[PDB]
Amino acid sequence: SNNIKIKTLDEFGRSIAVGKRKSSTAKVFVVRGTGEILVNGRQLNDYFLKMKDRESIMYPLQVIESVGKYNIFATTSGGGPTGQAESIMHAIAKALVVFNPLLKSRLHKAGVLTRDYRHVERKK
Amino acid sequence: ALKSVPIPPRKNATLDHITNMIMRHGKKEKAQTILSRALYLVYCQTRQDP
Amino acid sequence: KRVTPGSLYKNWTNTTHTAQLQQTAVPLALPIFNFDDISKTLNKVVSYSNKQYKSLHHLGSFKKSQFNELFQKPVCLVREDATNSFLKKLVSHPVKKFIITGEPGVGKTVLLSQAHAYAVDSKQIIINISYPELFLNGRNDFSYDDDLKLFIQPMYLKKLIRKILKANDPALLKSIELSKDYKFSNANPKNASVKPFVTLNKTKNTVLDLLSVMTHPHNRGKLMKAIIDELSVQSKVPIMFTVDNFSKVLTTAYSAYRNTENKQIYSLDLQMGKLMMDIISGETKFANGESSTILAISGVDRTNKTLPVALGKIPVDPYVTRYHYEPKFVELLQKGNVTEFEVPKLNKQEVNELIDYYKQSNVLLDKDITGKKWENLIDEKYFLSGNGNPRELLKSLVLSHR
Amino acid sequence: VVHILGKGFKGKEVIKIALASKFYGIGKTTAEKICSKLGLYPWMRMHQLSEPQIMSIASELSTMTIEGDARAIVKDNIALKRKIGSYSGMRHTLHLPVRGQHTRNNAKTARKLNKIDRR
RNA sequence: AAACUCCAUAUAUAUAAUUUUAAUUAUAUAUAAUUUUAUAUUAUUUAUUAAUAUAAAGAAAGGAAUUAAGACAAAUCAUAAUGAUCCUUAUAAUAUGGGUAAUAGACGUGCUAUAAUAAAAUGAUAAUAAAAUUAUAUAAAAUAUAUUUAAUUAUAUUUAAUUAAUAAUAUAAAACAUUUUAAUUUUUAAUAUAUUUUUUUAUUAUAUAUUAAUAUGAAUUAUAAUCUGAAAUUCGAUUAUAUGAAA
Ligand SMILES: Nc1ncnc2c1ncn2[C@@H]1O[C@H](COP(=O)(O)OP(=O)(O)OP(=O)(O)O)[C@@H](O)[C@H]1O
Ligand SMILES: [K+]
Ligand SMILES: [K+]
Ligand SMILES: [K+]
Ligand SMILES: [K+]
Ligand SMILES: [K+]
Ligand SMILES: [K+]
Ligand SMILES: [K+]
Ligand SMILES: [K+]
Ligand SMILES: [K+]
Ligand SMILES: [Mg+2]
Ligand SMILES: [Mg+2]
Ligand SMILES: [Mg+2]
Ligand SMILES: [Mg+2]
Ligand SMILES: [Mg+2]
Ligand SMILES: [Mg+2]
Ligand SMILES: [Mg+2]
Ligand SMILES: [Mg+2]
Ligand SMILES: [Mg+2]
Repeated sequence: SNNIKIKTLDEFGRSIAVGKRKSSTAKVFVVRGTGEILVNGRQLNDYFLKMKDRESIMYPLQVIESVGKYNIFATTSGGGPTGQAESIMHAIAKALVVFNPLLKSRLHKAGVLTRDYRHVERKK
Repeated sequence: ALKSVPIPPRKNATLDHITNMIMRHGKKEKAQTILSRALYLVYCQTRQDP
Repeated sequence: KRVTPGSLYKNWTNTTHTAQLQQTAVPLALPIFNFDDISKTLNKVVSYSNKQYKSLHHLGSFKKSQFNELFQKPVCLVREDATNSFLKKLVSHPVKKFIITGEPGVGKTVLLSQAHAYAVDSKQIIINISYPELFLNGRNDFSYDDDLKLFIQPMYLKKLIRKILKANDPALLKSIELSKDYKFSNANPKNASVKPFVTLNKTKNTVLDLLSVMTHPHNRGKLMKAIIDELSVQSKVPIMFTVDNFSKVLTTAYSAYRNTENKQIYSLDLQMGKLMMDIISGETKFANGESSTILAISGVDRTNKTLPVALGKIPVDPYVTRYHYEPKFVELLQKGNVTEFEVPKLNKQEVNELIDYYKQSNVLLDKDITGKKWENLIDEKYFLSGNGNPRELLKSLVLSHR
Repeated sequence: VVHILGKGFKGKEVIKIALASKFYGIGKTTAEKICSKLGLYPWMRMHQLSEPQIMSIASELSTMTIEGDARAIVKDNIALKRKIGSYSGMRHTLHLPVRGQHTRNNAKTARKLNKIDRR
């Protein structure tokens, strides 16, 4: 038989997904809201100083034009600012598919559902 | 509603190319700051889109 | 020379501040700031009045790195949760001693500028210390006064006294007749060699005359003590004493100045430090009951346990080293009953108003106006600004070319 | 130009930095103590000094071991090494490194400067 | 041979009484791709086709190992081992000290630097890592001195915890913000001035030399102190004050 069980929102209406980039990992909680984001309990502008990192986090929501329709509670650890910001980006994209599985094709086409494989390679 | 909306562009190709040419040693943030500050000064003297 | 009369030779932050780049901005007609009619300007972008702009420029209310050059003159959003809330407490609270806090770039300086604008309208005398670092960095002269037992800073005091004279209405200053007779040494280059001293008799001369006394650098500390005493004894005019970037004072207990034993001088051994903390602690009491003391912190300064403990946000930890905890400042702040007012972040509706003003000012890029729905822009800029930070909002709009 | 004990200084030069730059034997720490002792504020510049203050600097500088006196102490310590016949003294005489440096390569600065009558 | 593999990656199951906590993890087992399908175009050996694009599905994009033959009679008798030949009161063995660190020139490989798209300070409810190490140990916090309120840095005193998913080495750093920065009169100061006030403008003073070495650079050298060791002279490391070369 198959090993895939339909993903569904939890008891509090939250979609939980994990993402990885380089050495970083991110676990995000997406719920329907008004665009409030918290990264490790801190404001987005506090945790991520680079605007390009903030723009990466927003991109999946910008693809489905739902930037003001969800509250994101992102928790990230490991690597640096870029790995964490893009790991959160990847995790938000995977968590948005539960709210509307018809938008998976658009998320895949934008490239936010593809796990970036590049990592530091020991010189050979 | 989304079927007829083009996927928004991840980045500007020209600005990204200019930024990487300015950048050295992987210090992209400094390169982006220099370009953004320069383009901010162009807007403040021409009052057009830099 | 390599530098021509109009060449932009400074760095970017100073060029934007000093290069007069607002000249090309488009004149817009905005309502005027008036707290007595806030109902008509609440949640709307307003310019200041002509009388307020003149006073606030002389006080140093507007600072560099505030994107003021984008607009013809500096503008402010009259907010309900920040501007209206704070100004109502200032008019009602009996103590009227506040310290404005909040995350870096949240708008603490703009709030203080709106309190200065209110004071100008409400016929008050404003004493502002915009950049306390100037009397703590050791870049101006200092001298020890035996009669005051304090280190006076003549160069700094000369600038401060002129700011108090040029920023405040002469009529208010003239109304305050002097309570004591004062004698100073004459430094006026016209009659200095004819008149050894200049006398200010009581009930005849005013505080306006006192602020125009040209004295020698060694007697300028005694002139600052007279001005403060005269303003603290009179009950006619309320005195609003303000200090921006007060976090610098709390975190720099020892100035860069060194005494004759090569020992750094404690900040409370300077007249500026002693005077500032005497007004905050309550040692210097003002007769008028509408006098206030509004302090504001800045995110450019380091943080430590001093301010949080003084505000009651954390318990006192006695084993914290003095470099991260100054118990003397905590005692002074708690003796003055200073209360905290945290500036809240912007809500999405306030972001909408600011972005609608920016569109009319022609400061928005073409990628945010053409092919983008207005609702999408507001949602995106509210997300990219950290859910309300005004400074991150402006940067996302005018300083993000990626 | 401000002249202190013969040395000439450009007006804009910071006093604490200028003193440690033109006077042999005075470094950053020593210069700061002189300025602190004379009541000069940390970032005061030479053009600001008055003639009474220029004389005060010369007085404090004349009560220290600087210039010839300081240079003589080094020349006399080096001469003592040669007089006692220590290995280090011979290195100074031969214009060779005196602190264990290899000589198969490099050793160019020791060749130009190592000498009994060291500058 | 290639593949079949192993690693990485994605997913599933199992394990943890979720205080050895990182469950955003650990590591056992299993699955997955050497991707697949549809359509148009251009070529073809024109058909059940390749090159292309377009659409759809997908996390899927990278690596290692994987053996046969020959040559240079290429390196190694100094990792150890073998034959021949030579030494056997010495070409074997031990101790003390010295040398391998010498210095004309030359060569290879590195480090640091020659300033403003770049260096220096400061950033305590402490921005953000990974992989390793600790019974022939890793050493916390505190205190004392350099040394100044304190911090920082170095060492001493003392020796908490941990022989470890537990405690320690160890608050990563750059980043980012503020301040500062010679050449540079592009500065600073004294007056006056301003609706640029951390700032503008005006008038005076602010040097001379100068193709040049500064508040760049840190070689060389003096003195004092410290660390390891039984021992730091030839010939070790660190710190402070002073010295400040070439570039
Ligand atoms: N009410 C407002 N209306 C318009 N602009 C505002 C308002 N409040 C803040 N801003 C803008 O936000 C930016 C930051 O404002 P401000 O300097 O007052 O912040 P701050 O918290 O005092 O900053 P810091 O922590 O650096 O001292 C500026 O560009 C300012 O013009
Ligand atoms: K010197
Ligand atoms: K040697
Ligand atoms: K060599
Ligand atoms: K856990
Ligand atoms: K040896
Ligand atoms: K540099
Ligand atoms: K770390
Ligand atoms: K030099
Ligand atoms: K030795
Ligand atoms: Mg501020
Ligand atoms: Mg050979
Ligand atoms: Mg050798
Ligand atoms: Mg941390
Ligand atoms: Mg310790
Ligand atoms: Mg840190
Ligand atoms: Mg740093
Ligand atoms: Mg240097
Ligand atoms: Mg040269």
